[PDB]
Amino acid sequence: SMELLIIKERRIDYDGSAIRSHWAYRNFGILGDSLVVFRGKCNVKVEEMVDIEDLRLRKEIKGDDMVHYILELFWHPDILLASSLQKLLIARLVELLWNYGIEASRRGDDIYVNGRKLSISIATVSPVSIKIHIGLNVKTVGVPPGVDAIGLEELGIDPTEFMERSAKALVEEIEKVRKDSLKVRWVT
Amino acid sequence: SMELLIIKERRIDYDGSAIRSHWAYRNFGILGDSLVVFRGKCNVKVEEMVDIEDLRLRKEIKGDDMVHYILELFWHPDILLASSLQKLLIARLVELLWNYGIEASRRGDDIYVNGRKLSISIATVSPVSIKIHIGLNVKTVGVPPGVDAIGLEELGIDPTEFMERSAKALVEEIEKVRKDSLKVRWVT
Amino acid sequence: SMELLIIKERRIDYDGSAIRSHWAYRNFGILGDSLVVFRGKCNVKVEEMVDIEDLRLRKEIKGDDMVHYILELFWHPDILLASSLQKLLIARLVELLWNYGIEASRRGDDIYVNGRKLSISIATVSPVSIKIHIGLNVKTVGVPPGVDAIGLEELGIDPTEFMERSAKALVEEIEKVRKDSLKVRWVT
Amino acid sequence: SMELLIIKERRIDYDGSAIRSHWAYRNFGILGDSLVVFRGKCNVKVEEMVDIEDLRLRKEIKGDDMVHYILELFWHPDILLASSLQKLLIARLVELLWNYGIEASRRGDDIYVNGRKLSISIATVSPVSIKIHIGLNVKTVGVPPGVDAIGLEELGIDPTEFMERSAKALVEEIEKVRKDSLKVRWVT
Amino acid sequence: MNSMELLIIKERRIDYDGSAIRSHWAYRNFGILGDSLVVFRGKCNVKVEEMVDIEDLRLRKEIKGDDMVHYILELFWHPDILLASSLQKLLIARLVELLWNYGIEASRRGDDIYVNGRKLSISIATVSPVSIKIHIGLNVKTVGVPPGVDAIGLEELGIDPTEFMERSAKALVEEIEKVRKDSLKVRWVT
Amino acid sequence: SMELLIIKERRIDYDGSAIRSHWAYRNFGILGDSLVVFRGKCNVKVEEMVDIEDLRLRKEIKGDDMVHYILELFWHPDILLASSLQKLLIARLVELLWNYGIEASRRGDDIYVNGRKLSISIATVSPVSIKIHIGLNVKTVGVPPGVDAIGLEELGIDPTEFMERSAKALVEEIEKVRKDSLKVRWVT
Repeated sequence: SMELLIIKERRIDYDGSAIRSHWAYRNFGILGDSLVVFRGKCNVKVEEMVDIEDLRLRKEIKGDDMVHYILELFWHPDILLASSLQKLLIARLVELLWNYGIEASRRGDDIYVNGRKLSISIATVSPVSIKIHIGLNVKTVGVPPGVDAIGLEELGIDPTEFMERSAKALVEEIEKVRKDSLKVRWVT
Repeated sequence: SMELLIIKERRIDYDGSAIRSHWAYRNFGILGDSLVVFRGKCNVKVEEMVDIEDLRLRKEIKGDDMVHYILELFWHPDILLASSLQKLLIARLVELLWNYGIEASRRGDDIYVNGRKLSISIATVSPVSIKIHIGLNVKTVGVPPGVDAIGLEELGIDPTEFMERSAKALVEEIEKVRKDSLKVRWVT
Repeated sequence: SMELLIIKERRIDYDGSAIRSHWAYRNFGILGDSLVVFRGKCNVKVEEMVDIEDLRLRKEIKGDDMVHYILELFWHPDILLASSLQKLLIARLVELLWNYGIEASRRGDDIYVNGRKLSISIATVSPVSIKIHIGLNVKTVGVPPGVDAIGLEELGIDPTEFMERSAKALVEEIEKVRKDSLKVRWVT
Repeated sequence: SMELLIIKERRIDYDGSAIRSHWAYRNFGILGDSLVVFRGKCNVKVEEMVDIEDLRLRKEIKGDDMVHYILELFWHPDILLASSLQKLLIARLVELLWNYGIEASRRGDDIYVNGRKLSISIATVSPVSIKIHIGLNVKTVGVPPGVDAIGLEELGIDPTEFMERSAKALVEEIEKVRKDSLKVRWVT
Repeated sequence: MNSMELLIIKERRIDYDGSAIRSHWAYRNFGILGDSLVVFRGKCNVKVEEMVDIEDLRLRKEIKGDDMVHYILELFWHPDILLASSLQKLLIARLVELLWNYGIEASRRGDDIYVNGRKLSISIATVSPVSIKIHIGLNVKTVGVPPGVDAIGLEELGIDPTEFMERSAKALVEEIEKVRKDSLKVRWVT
Repeated sequence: SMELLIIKERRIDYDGSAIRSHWAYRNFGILGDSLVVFRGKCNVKVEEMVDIEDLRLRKEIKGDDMVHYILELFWHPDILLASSLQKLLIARLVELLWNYGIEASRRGDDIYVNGRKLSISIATVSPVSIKIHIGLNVKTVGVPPGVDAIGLEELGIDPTEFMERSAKALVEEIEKVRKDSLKVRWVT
């Protein structure tokens, strides 16, 4: 259906390199649609930056302890599809945070808690797939000053436990999207 | 941008045909991507039912008073995009219900409040567009026995005022989905 | 992956209407990609004829005992993809027949043995999916005047056993098509 | 109609670069859908390998005398289409081999004889086209040990003459795929 | 890349009631497979159930004429409405350029051809689940045309229907083939 | 709608890199469909020539003073759409020149005035958009010997005023293309 790989023992960093096509397959032998969830540092390299806006105003994307979500879908490489899914997934996370008594807020693809930004994300396409990245702060250390952040520990949430519950939630989200797309007749 | 039309004074019943392509243009001359919001009865004619499951199970889809959202997007007619978009929109309505002091939750594409179903929705495509319907009960009368439904009236929400506030939230969501798809470069 | 349903307990006739979108989901509740193999009569109503040339030559498509394969794939509805896939499937059946000691040959999408035609097939699309039909003559009773047919019975092949073995071959063919499509990088 | 260029006498080596877009037009001015068939060495450069599986087990793809087929189709750049069309072509070559009295069988995209692999192949897409490469061993020298190989010479087949007959059969295959795709009406 | 099909019906007249806009029309009726352009002459009386322009339906317009040159184009390309619309206006533009070689000061307003403020044509572009379908119609006479908009025909311009049909058909086929050839000789860009 | 940016203040040279995707957005902050018209020199680097026939003929694309039109549309990346649109725009310019009392003619995508070439143009796609460039000669100085060339100056057309009028006509043409595509029903 969809491959879920949660790297639970070691750690892996994110330099924006994992956004490329076939990243999950080339590095994990995971074939087709897949969600790879890991935890590590965050120092996106300029040459791997997808947001053309972050570049024009050379913004810096940093973090030390962040939870990473790498999604690759071999669907029609439509930028509108990538954008829609990304915000649907962020919205699922925002709702999930409420199970922990946390009042999250969504501003497009960004998640906010008590006015502070908890996440980062990007959605785009390759010539053969949809790639999406979601990042949730665990600790606010290493994050570039300007806007202020917040993380999972300060919110009283165990990361490894959140990775299990949230990865499951996102997979369910995507599978429901696929199933619903197959039970409806086209209309004139 | 996107066209928005909220019908506040007249009532319009939904028998399922509003789901057809070019409905907004044929009926009101609204050209291109549009969202039409109105209120009226709901009794979907078997010949107009989109969910094939619902036909298989001979199910009824009726309500005496419901707020309706008919969306047409002239994007690539992909069923997966239609499906994604549909749930992101429902998710936005749920987040909007929190601003009203309501603990609503989402179960795929259905809206729930205290174990009772508040909505109905369907998403599909025509040969030239994406079409989405979202129905929200105002009253509980006329709604088919099976699930326990709840309406906006019992939740103490003025339909007219909600239609305005939710319509603006849904249009804002779609336009952001669009702008975001335009600010990212493709990846290898 | 894909669902396979071989109707073994009873006969089902083909009037061409099984070529329509969501046929398998509507009649058997099978969601998504699917192959439904069954046995019955064949009498295509001019109403349901897909080959435009046949409608021109006012030809008849009938047979009293035929093995039917109805394939539906919810992939991009591309007529070229439907046509390529159809002929690959026909080619697989021709190779399979040699495993039974039969010398079959292919002429595009038609199978021949002893210069006689054994099959009929059609590949088209709906607004939401690819649809393919393959019919193999079990007996040559009820077949039209014009050209010689030959059926499995005459070839000494058991329909039941062949339905089982060919259905698995086709499903495996389609699965490999899908797997290979996911292990290759795009090129410049 | 499609373009065919057979390079019999001059030898062209294959290092994997011929798989890129516009290769045929760019080098020989052959515009549009085309099949170029030549002979030469094979030594695929790891930076030019399309199959990611091989990059994983970092295999080697080489031989000293191989018949090469480079196909480019400016159809919708769909990986599923590239994959299916590929396998239909490999299948047509197998059917051709039977005409030479060869007991050839297919295993996905590979041709075997006596349990030995006679070929290599790959199918992928560029942002503007479909590209397929089929390689047949003429001789087994230079080939890397692991899986046992076999060549056209050992089969007692004249390379040049096979090149002429095989190229023709492949072009005919693609042309029927196209014509069949234009004679069918779409279905509901 | 290679070619396309053309058929000019010179032996008789065929009336356009809008149903020729349907997919596989040329193949169903004339056996012409694939991309094609069919040119004929006859009356124009579009049935409301065959009308494609939704705006014509809303305004309840009559699409009539007693003598018109019809062009029915079908292209089995990606059934994209934007492609259909672009291509349709490129062809009307070519027809405009062509009238100049006949000494006519004609102009273009979208997909409509005008001469001295008077409308000479009608046209529509759309898609079917499997193809692009385009219709172009040029008044031969302005008889039978519903009153309102000032119409002009080929006769009043001193152009021979038959000869124009032949030259314009060739002009449109060449236009399409250059559109195809140009798409094939360009590399994609990052 | 569509963003139009006419650069009147300074000049900008075209080396061919402006044809890249998101050029207008990275350089001017213009998001979405856009037309950027500017004036400058034409010196196209071989590593950025798009017309492969130009590479094969080793042609030079030089000019000292030229009016440049760089169009980017985030529509389906269909090379046939790119091609079609490009020649429709060139046809508009040719029509526009008539209102200047000039006897212009069109040869595919090239504009002619008395057997002399006034323009250069290319149409292609990126993995996410359609990119077109139109170039009109202001002065025939710097253009390589070969085809008798011609410019705006010699036609007595003020570049600045023409840039203003031509730009509005192109934008206008693109909108009608869009609008017309939205008011038509699909056909069976």
